[PDB]
Amino acid sequence: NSKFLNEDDLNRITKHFQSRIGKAKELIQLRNEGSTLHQVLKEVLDYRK
Amino acid sequence: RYQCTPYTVEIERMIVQLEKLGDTFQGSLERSQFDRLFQAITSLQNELENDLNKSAEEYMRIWEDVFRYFQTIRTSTADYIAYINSEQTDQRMQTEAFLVYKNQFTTYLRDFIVSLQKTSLQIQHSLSELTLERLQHFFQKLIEHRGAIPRLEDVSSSTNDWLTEYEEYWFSLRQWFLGSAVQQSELDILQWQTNEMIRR
Amino acid sequence: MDSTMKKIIEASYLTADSAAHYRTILRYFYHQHERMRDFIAPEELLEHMRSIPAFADFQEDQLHQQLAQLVKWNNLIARQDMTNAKTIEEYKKKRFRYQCTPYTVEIERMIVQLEKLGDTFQGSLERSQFDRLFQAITSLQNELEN
Amino acid sequence: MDSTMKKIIEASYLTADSAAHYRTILRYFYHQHERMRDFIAPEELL
Amino acid sequence: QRVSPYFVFTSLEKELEDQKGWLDEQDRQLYEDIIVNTVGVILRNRIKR
Amino acid sequence: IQLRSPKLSKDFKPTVIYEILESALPPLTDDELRHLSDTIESMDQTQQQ
Repeated sequence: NSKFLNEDDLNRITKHFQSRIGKAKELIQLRNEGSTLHQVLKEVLDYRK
Repeated sequence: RYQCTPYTVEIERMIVQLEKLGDTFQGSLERSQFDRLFQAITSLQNELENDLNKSAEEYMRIWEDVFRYFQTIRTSTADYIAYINSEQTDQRMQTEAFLVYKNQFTTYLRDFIVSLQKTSLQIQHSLSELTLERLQHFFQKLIEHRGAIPRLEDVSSSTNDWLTEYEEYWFSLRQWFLGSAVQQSELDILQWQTNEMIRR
Repeated sequence: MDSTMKKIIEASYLTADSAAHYRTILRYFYHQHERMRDFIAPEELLEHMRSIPAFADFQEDQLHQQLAQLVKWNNLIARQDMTNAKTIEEYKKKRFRYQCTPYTVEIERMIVQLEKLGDTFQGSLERSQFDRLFQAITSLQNELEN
Repeated sequence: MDSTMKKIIEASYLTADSAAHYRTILRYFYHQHERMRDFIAPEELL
Repeated sequence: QRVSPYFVFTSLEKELEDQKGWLDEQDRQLYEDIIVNTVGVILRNRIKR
Repeated sequence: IQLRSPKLSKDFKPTVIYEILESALPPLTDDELRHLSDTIESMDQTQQQ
């Protein structure tokens, strides 16, 4: 709950996003197919999965 | 024997404010704007929990603090957004002024936007929690203290005018931070403009 | 050179013979700045000046003369549009889009404060000044015991 | 009324040819205001 | 243009000196974090809905 | 269209339904990813240059 949120939790969420962006770049390197970063992002962040 | 009019006093005060500055955009940031504002809103929420038992002046003081901080933040964001969207930033950018703008822009971004974003979540959450109906008895207490101030000013308007003015100001704050189901919050507009200028 | 004694020509608008036009224009600029708006169209200024009855007959050549004078008076900014041409004339005409210098922003900010006021001493007062200073000071004291 | 129609005399101070003597004059007046002094003699000002 | 190696070396020295001043990794991280943070809030809104 | 497609009449166990539902959820419109991806691609391109 936002009510239950605090600066530490905000930092943790940001850290999670940072890890995901690093994972996105690594995926770019592994997928030498040359697909744009937009595609790799749209896959890593698609929450329905 | 001579003295200066308040006209002169205020004029010279603002003149001094300007004289301080290096030409371009040498203003400063007191990063804790949003923390202090949020604290005032937290006081307001605690007042609503108190169930209308406290005295009028407490409500009035919290109101004034909230709106002082909101006014200050609106001034800050106006300065910021004008600095960002300046035609200098846009197409005079070709020169080294891009990098100077970059330095000042990144300073402002870091401090202002980091604090802003960190606060804005709990902010918008509380603002959603700050419904009109709950704020109406709070406005009645504010009326109590406003009558406690028998002003000669145009505040001579009726009590219900004071209620409506409080209410409209509250919508102003709600739109600037929380926004509305009909439109994105002005904070979100600032956010989008900042993002686009970063991309550019 | 100490800047405390030179002629502040930024204020020249306040007593130019067209000070009505200049002041209304700069007030409009301040309001647009308040409206989070940018890249202002001088033609829109002609429109809104004419919408005001005082300048229904507003001459746009005089408008642009005034705009150039204000910019020359370190009160406004502008730059030619690079992309947005629809009529060939627009592509020709280097149509500039404008802003107000921070000089002007602050100047009108102070002016507004005075506009609020009846003559004598209409300033207000929030009595809790002292207790708030005291509260911050008490915070300081509590820090020194930490 | 909105004052923009009328051109303000306080500017005459800031943009007169003697705007130097002026600026200094009411700058000193402001400083005395900060000192909370009263009824300054024109001769002391001189 | 066809220029002697001295000119090219000097030009690359000056250019690399200028180009190196444009950016810094810290600002990269800051910009990325602030945009990713707004994107994270957007994702939060989508999850809530 | 999926509702109408005849795989319903034919296939009878749940894991088809899970894929269908997961496909029903609305994804990330290209704009939201577009800002982040454009900025990150430009920044990494600058680094590579």
